[PDB]
Amino acid sequence: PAFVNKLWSMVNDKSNEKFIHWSTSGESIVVPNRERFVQEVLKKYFKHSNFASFVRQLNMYGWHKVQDVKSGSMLSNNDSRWEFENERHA
Amino acid sequence: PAFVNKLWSMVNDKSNEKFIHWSTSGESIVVPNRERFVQEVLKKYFKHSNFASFVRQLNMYGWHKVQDVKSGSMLSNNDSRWEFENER
Repeated sequence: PAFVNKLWSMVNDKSNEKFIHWSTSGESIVVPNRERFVQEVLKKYFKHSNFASFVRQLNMYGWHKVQDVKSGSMLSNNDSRWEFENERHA
Repeated sequence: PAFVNKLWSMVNDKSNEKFIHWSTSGESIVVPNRERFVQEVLKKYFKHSNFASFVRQLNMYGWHKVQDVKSGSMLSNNDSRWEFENER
């Protein structure tokens, strides 16, 4: 698939480090800030695509959003931070 | 507002993938088959409603049908395939 070569050309090019990168721990792909990623990287590789479109593709290739961790007494989660894990590597 | 929540609860739920989904290429909402969408998904999320009614609501919230692409020597268009784009 063309998607695949594009995903990797994106994630494994360290120049995109501040917007999407392999997590430090675990085996996952982290997007620290959804909006900034969409603005700065997504369109560079997937012209005229949006976040939901991107995520639907990731899903077709086995990548799924990691279960929310609820923090502190507010049980908060930064909705703009997304982490994706592959079903073949739990 | 009630419409909007139903709209997204429908489009962004993976289980509805065969009947309605974000476009692979582009930033649009695709209904590959109108009739199957109406029978299987629409009449589940929007009881007592219909396609036309749904489209008019989409239109009021900024979503419009994407221009028809005429294909091949027959200048054909699949009338049951609908794709909607937001005016932005």
